[PDB]
Amino acid sequence: RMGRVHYPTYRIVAVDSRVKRDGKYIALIGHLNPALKENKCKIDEAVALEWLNKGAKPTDTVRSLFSQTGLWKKFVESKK
Amino acid sequence: AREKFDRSKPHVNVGTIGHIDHGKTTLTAAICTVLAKEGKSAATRYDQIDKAPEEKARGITINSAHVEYSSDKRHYAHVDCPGHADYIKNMITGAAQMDGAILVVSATDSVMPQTREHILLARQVGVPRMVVFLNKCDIATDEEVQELVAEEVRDLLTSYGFDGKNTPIIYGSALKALEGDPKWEAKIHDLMNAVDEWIPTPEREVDKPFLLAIEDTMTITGRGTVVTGRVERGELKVGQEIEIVGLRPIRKAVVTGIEMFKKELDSAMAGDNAGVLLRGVDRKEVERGQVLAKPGSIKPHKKFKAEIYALKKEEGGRHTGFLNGYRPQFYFRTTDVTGSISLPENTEMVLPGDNTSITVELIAPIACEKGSKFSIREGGRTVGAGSVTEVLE
Amino acid sequence: MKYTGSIFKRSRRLGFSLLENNKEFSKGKKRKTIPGQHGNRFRSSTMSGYAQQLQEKQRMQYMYGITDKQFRRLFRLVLKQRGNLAVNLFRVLESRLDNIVYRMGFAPTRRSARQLVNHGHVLLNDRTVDTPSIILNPGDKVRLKAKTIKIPIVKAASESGVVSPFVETNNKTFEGTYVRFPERSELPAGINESYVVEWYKRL
Amino acid sequence: NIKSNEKRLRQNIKRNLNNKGQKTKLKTNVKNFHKEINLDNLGNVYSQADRLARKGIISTNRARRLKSRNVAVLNKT
Amino acid sequence: TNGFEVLTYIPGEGHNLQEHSVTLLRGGRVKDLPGVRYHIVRGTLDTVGVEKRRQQRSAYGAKKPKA
RNA sequence: UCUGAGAGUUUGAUCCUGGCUCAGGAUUAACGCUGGCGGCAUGCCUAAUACAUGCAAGUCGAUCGAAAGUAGUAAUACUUUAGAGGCGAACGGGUGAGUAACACGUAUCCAAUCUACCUUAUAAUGGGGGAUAACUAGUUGAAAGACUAGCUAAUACCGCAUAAGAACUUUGGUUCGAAUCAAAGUUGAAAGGACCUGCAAGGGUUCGUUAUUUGAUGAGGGUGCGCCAUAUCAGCUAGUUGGUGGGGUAACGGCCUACCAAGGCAAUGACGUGUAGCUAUGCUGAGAAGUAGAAUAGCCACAAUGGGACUGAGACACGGCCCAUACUCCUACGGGAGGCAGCAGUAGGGAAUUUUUCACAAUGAGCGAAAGCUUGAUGGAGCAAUGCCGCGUGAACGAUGAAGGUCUUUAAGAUUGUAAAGUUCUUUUAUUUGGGAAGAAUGACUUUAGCAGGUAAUGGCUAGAGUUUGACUGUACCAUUUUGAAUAAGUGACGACUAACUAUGUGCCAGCAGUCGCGGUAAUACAUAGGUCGCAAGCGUUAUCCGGAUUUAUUGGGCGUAAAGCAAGCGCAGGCGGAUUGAAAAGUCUGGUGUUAAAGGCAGCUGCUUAACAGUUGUAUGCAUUGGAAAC
RNA sequence: GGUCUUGUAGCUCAGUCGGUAGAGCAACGGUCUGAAGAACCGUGUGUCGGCAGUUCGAUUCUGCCCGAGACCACCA
Repeated sequence: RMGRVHYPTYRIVAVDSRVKRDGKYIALIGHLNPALKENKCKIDEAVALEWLNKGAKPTDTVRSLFSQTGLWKKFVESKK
Repeated sequence: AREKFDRSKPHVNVGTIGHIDHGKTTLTAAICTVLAKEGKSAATRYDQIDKAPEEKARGITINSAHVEYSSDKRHYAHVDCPGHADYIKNMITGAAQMDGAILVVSATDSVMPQTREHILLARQVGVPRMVVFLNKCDIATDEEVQELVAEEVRDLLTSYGFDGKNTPIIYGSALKALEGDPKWEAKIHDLMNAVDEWIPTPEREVDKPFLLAIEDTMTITGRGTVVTGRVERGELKVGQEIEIVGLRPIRKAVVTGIEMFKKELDSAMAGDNAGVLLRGVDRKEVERGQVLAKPGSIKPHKKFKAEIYALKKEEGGRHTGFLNGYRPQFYFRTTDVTGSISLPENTEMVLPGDNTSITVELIAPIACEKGSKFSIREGGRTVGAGSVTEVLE
Repeated sequence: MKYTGSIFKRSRRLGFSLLENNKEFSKGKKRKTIPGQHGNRFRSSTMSGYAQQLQEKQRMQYMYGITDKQFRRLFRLVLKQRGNLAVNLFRVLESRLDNIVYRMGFAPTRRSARQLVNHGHVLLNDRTVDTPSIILNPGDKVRLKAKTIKIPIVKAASESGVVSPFVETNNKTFEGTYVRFPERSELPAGINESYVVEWYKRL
Repeated sequence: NIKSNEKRLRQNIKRNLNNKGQKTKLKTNVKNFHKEINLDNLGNVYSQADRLARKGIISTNRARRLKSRNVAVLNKT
Repeated sequence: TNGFEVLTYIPGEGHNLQEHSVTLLRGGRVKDLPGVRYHIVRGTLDTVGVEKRRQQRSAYGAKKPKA
């Protein structure tokens, strides 16, 4: 989380597996506000499929987010 | 773990008294070794009592050194009180922080000014239940002289305020006990049981917030300035505020770590002889003769008026009067502070007798309250003793 | 400092009044010169456009009961928006919560209104408010409290209200609505806006 | 400190022994090819180079470069 | 604190600096002293700038007299 | 879109040029005074000085042998690992002394390169051998440890058959040194485990391992560009410059080596000197531009110093190794052990800067069929008004004017002054009760409902359930919760610049002061009092940044007498320079593309109760390049 | 933390095992200069940091502190 202390604000983190937190991002795919969710969560989802096709597997906390936006509903479809 | 302390027994502070060169070190080692067999946490403290030059090079005592040892019934914190007149200021400090008193006086070298001054000081400090153990009893032909020493100590107890009836006069030898002879070790067992037959445990109260008085401060590598002392009132946990009284205006600080002779505590109750490291405090700001307290009841002053029971010349006090510029050094509970005797109106001299409430101003303010016993010494001999009964400020 | 500690003296010296002019017209053979043990005969040490500019700034900011820091920060905030900065700023000067209540006429001193608002006794849109520096918006519902209907000063001034067209309210439920911006006639005329507003260039 | 350093060193003792043996055996094969040039011995050198290439002993280009520079002089025949 | 030696003035009433007593310096420009353009802290850690300077006691170091 | 202040200071006195100071903000701030509180931010720049104690990198019994305990007569089953195997340990953390040149950044070339784990398609899971750890017995030693004789496992190690395809070339094919094909020769692979099905054979799914390979990623190199001061610093350089053969390299390469030549840079400033992490950025002004390089991020080096090298895809390796150097520790004096510029912490210096705090809950990362474990990373807490913002130090009424003090110094008044008392109200806070957030609108657990190439099912996709993950939390917030105007302001100046005046004292003695300048016995300047003014929960001081400083004059000076025209001239480079026709676009302008990180500078919106703060939206100059313009 | 040393005029220092309190600056009344300073005749101050022995005699011997000054603390 980055922002005001005691105020969570963590945007998406899907970067190369050997990159530090809040370093030089590979790409920005929307943003997320853990302080207040439910119409403060959004991803571009445009180049997301390509980024998945080139490494950078989703982490534990973003599987739901991909299922939230329907990415998981077309993830296994695209692999086949 | 900083060798965490464990306590399950009533904590008392015992202490040896007498004139040095009689073998105080060997007697302390003998009693510690005797109680080592009765339970652990007790080691032979013979050369562990010395930390100053000529204190080990000669084999004498200069300062009040503390050791600790538990038992199946009671815990004890032993304190060594030195002789070497003009060093009495050290031993009264031990009187500041002891509960039981063990007299160590030689027989063939029967009572000298040192012993009488020590007993008188123990009387005027406010510590009861003196215990007398005869030493150097291994000396041959001690039939008619051992009874003489017992009678002399019994009569000398009364000569200053104590009594020579309630406490039995134990006898035996410590050098042979140091060697490990079973009979004299049994005599030391008997002395310890006699101690257990008196000197009740201190009362535990929490209503009064917190109070402690420092014995000495010292630097500890990687930690900082660490002070010693003993809790008087209330409890104390790790990370609480404190106020500093003495020699300076009140100074607010915070504690960092509580230990008991480098044995860490978890819940420091009232009456425990321990030491504390504070948070961001300078060693030149807290010294020996200072007080830690909690806000709500404390007020420092330099000039105050209190009653004094002056010691007559027949009792060893001054045989002549003095002026309003007369400047003794009073020894309040844990503080050795010089104060002039600025006698108020209708008072210009304190001779033997004429117990009048005197007013004195001290160089350093002290945590004062009615009922605080203290003594007056000047010229090499103690000249008076009293308690706080009036507060002008 | 938040509260000056005295209100009459500042108006006595700067030649203005907290109210229109009723604050000081007669107080039992009251004075009219500038106060002080020596303002009776000598009146000036350095008076010019700059000095009168500071004087007008004081008569403004002490009238609105806001610290100098607050004036500077409001100037910085109005720098954010465009157009005639002085006119819009002067319009917002009476748009404060306690200022809005003062224009409603619920109290004859902004200090009292500040106390009422910061004590949590004023109700703004299903949310208690205790910070009298909230930005308003044309068309906002305002009310103080039903429970405060028993306050003697509120009851005394309920019928002796203040008629300011730019804000409308009803004293039956002590409820009104911020609708439209104010104008010059609705605002005090004893202070020259221009000197006050041009003096802030350092920030 | 880290306790997984003595383990690394003890693994490295055997690793270094094996690698030095393989490299000096390859060096011996290079000497043999120096003192005589034929087909079967060069095939043995090929086999040993690929044994090294089985593991990460030799870089993917080092073996290729050395055998190319060897066949450069092989092409004399 | 280094080998450099600087001249300075003693502001306030009286001079109580006494030949190896620790000092703290201060800046400021003056025109009265030929060769000296520095002042010394008067009223802190050795002196007091007496008192009653209710108008300036932060400068001219003096703790506020509490009554 | 946008925006520029001045004043005083020479002199009998005026003008011009010209200098000086002040009037603004700002800090990684400091001293002193004042001291309520919430939130936010921030809190060694100086001695890269050495460091008590603990910690920051471990991990996997379903990778394996073996051992121990427990249930158990036993078999076996559960729990654990001292070790072997492999993964990470080459990220992650901090510091800027050294480093003044690919240091940095940007764009291309990377036909001069690599890239295991991850992605696309896909090959295999054959067969043998030998040791060797744990262990047993010791030998030298207060200790690091070292040394031997014997016995065993593995997905350890070593060979061997074998091996689609891959690599080397021989002949041919495409092609502007690169790319693929055809034929010929040669070369090299290991490892199965777990579960399920089947009475066995055998079969199935999954994991990695080999044989690859299409990608991204990470790493590395060259070049154009400019990126401290240094002409009271003109010669420097001999693998130096170039060619030849050979070797290393992740590569091209004097990178190095054996041979042969004598070159290369430079007045458009080389060589050499002092200084320094750089950049984004932050600060300043409207502006071009000037300042520093907080924190935060990328790049670079570092691990007390100097070297060397083992390993592996990744090192000369922040908490690998050896050597020497220096300190520390002990030393039966035989000899070894350690390296906080990691969280902290002591000492010391410094004017100067916080805890040997909590949880690893959120996140990320590492490991692992799997539960799970760990992370002084990370998120928090406390101290410090260190800085910004908010909010309190009450409120209405109430005077021919309470009292006192001060001035007037004296028949009186004014001032303090609605200030005071008094009348009345109420509670951000003050003092506390009860209820009490979310962050677990993340992921995994379990049967499941449906479903997929597979069925006997595992592994998997979509939805359903909870005990599971709460230190913050007496938080926030709510209910007249109890009481309750009760809980709280100082500070600099008052002749001018610079908002504000009078009086008492000392009398050029004392002291002020930034300057003009104050005081030679009534000080609108000193010491002091009253009052006032201005700032403020902060206030003034030094240190130093830009404005003014146009005070280096691109913007924005010139050189008759205030400062400068060489003493004069000829003249190379260089700079500028008559006109017309044609060309192109080298410069120039324009449209498309990449880049100019995000945050910030600008504004809007949203969430912060609001402000501050956080997030979102659009957001510059610049280079390379495509397509044009051809007036200059 | 204890181990030693020091305290004398307004200031700086001398003060034989007591017999005076002694010098320098400041210093006051004069000599002198327009004036300030230089130089000259001279004033004088001295409870000896505070208490009891003791020297007939405490400031010259001690003990105790008071104010101050430096000296080292322990050892894995």
